[PDB]
Amino acid sequence: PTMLPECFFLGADHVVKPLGIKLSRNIHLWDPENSVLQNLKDVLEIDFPARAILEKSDFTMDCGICYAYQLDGTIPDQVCDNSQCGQPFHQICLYEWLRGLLTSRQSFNIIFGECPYCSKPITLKM
Amino acid sequence: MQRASRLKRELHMLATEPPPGITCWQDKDQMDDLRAQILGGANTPYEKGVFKLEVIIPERYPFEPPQIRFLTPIYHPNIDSAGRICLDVLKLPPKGAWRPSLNIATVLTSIQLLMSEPNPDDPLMADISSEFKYNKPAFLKNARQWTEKHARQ
Amino acid sequence: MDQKILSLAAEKTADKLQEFLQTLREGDLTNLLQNQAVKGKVAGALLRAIFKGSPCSEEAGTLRRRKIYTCCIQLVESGDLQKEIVSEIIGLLMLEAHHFPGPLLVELANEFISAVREGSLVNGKSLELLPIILTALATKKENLAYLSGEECKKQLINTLCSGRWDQQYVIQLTSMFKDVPLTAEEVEFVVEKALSMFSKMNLQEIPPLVYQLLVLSSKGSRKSVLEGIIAFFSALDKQHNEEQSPSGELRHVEGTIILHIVFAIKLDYELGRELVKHLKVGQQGDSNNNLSPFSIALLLSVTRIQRFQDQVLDLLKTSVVKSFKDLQLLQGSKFLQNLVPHRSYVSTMILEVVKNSVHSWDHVTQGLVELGFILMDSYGPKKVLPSLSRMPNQHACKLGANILLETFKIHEMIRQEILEQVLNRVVTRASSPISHFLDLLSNIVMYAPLVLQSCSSKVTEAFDYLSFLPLQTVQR
Amino acid sequence: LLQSTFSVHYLVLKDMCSSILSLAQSLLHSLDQSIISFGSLLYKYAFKFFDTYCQQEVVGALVTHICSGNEAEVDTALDVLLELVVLNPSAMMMNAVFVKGILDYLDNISPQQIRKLFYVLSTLAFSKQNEASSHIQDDMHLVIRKQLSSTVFKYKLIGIIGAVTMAGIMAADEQCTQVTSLLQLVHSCSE
Ligand SMILES: [Zn+2]
Ligand SMILES: [Zn+2]
Repeated sequence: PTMLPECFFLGADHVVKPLGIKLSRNIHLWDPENSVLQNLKDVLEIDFPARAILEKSDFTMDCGICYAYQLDGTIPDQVCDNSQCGQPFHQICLYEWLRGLLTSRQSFNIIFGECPYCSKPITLKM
Repeated sequence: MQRASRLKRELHMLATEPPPGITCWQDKDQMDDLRAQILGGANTPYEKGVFKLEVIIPERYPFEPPQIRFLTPIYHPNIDSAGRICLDVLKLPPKGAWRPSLNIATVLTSIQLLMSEPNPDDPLMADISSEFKYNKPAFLKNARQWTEKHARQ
Repeated sequence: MDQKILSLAAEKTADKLQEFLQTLREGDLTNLLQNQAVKGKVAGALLRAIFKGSPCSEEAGTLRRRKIYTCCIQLVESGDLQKEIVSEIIGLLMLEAHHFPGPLLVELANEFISAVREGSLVNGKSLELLPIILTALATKKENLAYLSGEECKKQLINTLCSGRWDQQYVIQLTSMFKDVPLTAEEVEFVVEKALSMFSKMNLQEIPPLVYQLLVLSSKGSRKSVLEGIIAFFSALDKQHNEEQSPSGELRHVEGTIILHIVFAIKLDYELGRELVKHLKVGQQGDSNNNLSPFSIALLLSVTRIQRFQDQVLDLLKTSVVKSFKDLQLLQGSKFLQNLVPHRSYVSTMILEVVKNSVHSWDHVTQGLVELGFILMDSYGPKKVLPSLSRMPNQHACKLGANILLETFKIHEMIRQEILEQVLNRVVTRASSPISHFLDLLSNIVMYAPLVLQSCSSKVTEAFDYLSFLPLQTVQR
Repeated sequence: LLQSTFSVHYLVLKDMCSSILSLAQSLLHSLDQSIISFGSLLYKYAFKFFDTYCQQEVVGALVTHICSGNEAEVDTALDVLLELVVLNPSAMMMNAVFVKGILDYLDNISPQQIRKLFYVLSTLAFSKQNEASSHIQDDMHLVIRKQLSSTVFKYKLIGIIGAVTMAGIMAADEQCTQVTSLLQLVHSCSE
């Protein structure tokens, strides 16, 4: 368990880039004599939030398509690569939207096209 | 089910903080359908008119715009005799402007702004549009008499 | 007043309708305005009735037809009617526009020119009439004097295209000339004006303009259209680089220009040859300043055409050797450094493509890879298993690696296709020197090994050949 | 052989989709109707059994075949299009867009081919649920109008055939107004 796990990030394309970079540069400082948290904190050079529940209780952290948290297991995961929107979505809902648009074109497991709220390029990898 | 989560918040939002001059409830006659009432804007001939609209949510809402028609009749350039509304937000793009970013309340706010600022560029009633464009007083009289005849009690 | 015209049209022609046409004379305008106010099908009925009642054998009717043409042309745009009656009006006018002499249609086209220059054409749906008029002038073998009707069409279109176009109605003008039987010079003038226009437009109004230009280009003018779109986008990139000394806008534009040039090259196996001929650097020995960050993007999207794959890749390869010969000669030599302005080198441009690649260029990356493994495979070392056989191979190869590392940072789906191909050239050969490839592989993995735990099986299935490999290979 | 190949072992082959299609172009370009029927079957099972990207690549390939074209190829491609729309219109519907852009290259196609081509587009257009995408409907009315609006008998026929064929398709009360107006325009043009 103390050995490194299979690890990856959801979030904003502009937010997640540096985390991947920092993980790659620090992963050699992974050590199975510490704890999981005690290694992640000093690898990723950050602390965690302990349940930011009270402040952002009803901030609208939902799909912004169906407006739900918890769509049949699904969590808002896919976001906008934009400072002004940052709007989370679901896989299912954002596919069903983007599949329709005349703007959208599909590569192998990728769909390009416009964020519903701000109309900026957003990418979905199934 | 995306329909369900959307209708849930919006119905609660439209019960507690609807746009001023706008009400919308789950209709008692048609409990799948919704009843909207848009109150006559001041500084327009539609003043002292509450117009009933029927709001049917299509099954693929929010990918599909709501279905909105005036049940209480209105004399308007961009609203026909049957209550049908010419507005881009009520159509799917590329022609229309619908997206799930918007809601029942934003489009009813757009309809409230349309009653205040009729579009002579997109007329359903071309007679009424020519009258609005060239003969403001005749249009204002007819629209105000129309308010008085059907939207009064 | 309308029902009598229906009843005079019911039985017979040129007896009652002509005789009613010499009664009023004053106001067909008000008639058609109240007609569109009441019902459009009644207006269609009257239009059929008037146009049969005013034949073009007689000369009184032609001028009623002219005045109803000016009326319906202005009302179809300025008068906001319903869509169906608009289409029926324009279908009708389009239809009866054959039966004429030359000069009446010439003055109708002069009305169009004089409207479209200054007159804010409120919608622009009347321009659907425009081609049919020019069609009649192409076929009117009644000789004019000012000449043939087609020469009047030449004069009118030259006056139209040389004259100013409004920003919002260059799209409509171009999609319309899609149908006119144009020669070379004509279609050259259409696209000359349309290219002139790009700069005084929103960027988001370039893609569809380029689309209609190219489906039009199939008549005469391909070199011109492409040289134009290359020119314009190259200048944008230079502006953006000097201002950095709108990114995600410019890139999302260039990346849908390229799709549009690609569809056309599938539909036209010649568009490509003119492109290539325009862009081949190795014309004799000479580096061209046609080549650019967009100019190359395009080619690397072309590499996915089976027919061009080869020819394009081999160009780039040969251009890149050429790059390095030029730069080496300069750097060894101050005499040339005094004279020549430091031009960007193909190496640097490709790497800038590679930075720009990130967004939406799924179509470009599959060409990059083909390219880089061609650089390494061709110019890997051999004579030990000097400047000339070494450095522009070293720099070729070492371009290769830089590309494919840089790509492997950002295109997370062509991992296991770099990786698996590296290893594919690693394992079996062990006879050709592969030093460069393991050097690559070291940098690749080192950078993010966590990114090979997304493609891991491809290594562990290459460990099964470790028994058969020479010792330095294995240890290294 | 090809039938049982792609019906049982799709799960192998799903990977190696790309290659199949760089094959399928090579089958149609030759003569020998049995070769060209084999190329058809590649395209058919390719859109039938793979994913959307492949499905999208299928239609795109068919588009190239029609448009760039010579007679055999064209004919084959249209036959396949008809099969694909009757099989899965819904999948085909989102690739309707390249199908519309065919109309920009009607210069190459013979009138028989034209009947099937407008047939395809209209059969796609008048799905009851994708009146939402009446886009193609309006654009096809446009090109009909322009062809009818011609001295040249060669264009007149195209418009005529397209128009009449559309009318038959929409004919399984506003629809009746369209068809009547349509056919009345044809009569006037033809008179
Ligand atoms: Zn956004
Ligand atoms: Zn959702």
